[PDB]
Amino acid sequence: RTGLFTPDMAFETIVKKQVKKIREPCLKCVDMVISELISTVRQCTKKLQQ
Amino acid sequence: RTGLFTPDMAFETIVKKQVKKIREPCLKCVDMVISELISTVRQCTKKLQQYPRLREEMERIVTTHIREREGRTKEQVMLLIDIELAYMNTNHEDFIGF
Amino acid sequence: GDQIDTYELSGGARINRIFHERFPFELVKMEFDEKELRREISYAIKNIHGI
Repeated sequence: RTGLFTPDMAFETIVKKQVKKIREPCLKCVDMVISELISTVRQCTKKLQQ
Repeated sequence: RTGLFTPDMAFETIVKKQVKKIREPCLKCVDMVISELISTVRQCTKKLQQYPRLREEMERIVTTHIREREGRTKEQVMLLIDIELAYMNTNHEDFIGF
Repeated sequence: GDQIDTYELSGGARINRIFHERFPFELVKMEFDEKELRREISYAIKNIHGI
């Protein structure tokens, strides 16, 4: 078809493509938080118990 | 959803609804032209009066042929409108943008 | 519909709008020599006026 107005899917399909990129850093953040919890447990466990 | 831009199918819908109304006058024009041709033929056959039974035959043949062409003319007239409904060409001469 | 091929191509029957914007090129690919047009017009006039 000949275009009169900019289609609304040209916005939506770019936004979805941009949004898919942020899955990775969130999982990196979760892994880092888990690492810190493990380190804290070690400090509270290995150093104070004979 | 919420629109960022005015949708395009409303334009097509309104144009189709208005275009459909044109079929009537085209058929009226065709009928008028057929009548006028029959009148002209019946005038042309006046001079063929020296003989009987040759004026009626020539009027019958030419009138029958002219009436028979009504079908093909009306069919093409309808097709030229269906073709104007099938597609919507907005790149001819129009207010692009706005 | 969704799931359009935003990156790889310009394709999927959108090529046909190029034909609809390419046929306007074929209609002007044709050319003629104006001297032949003038000669042909001159003979058209001389052949319409018989005597």
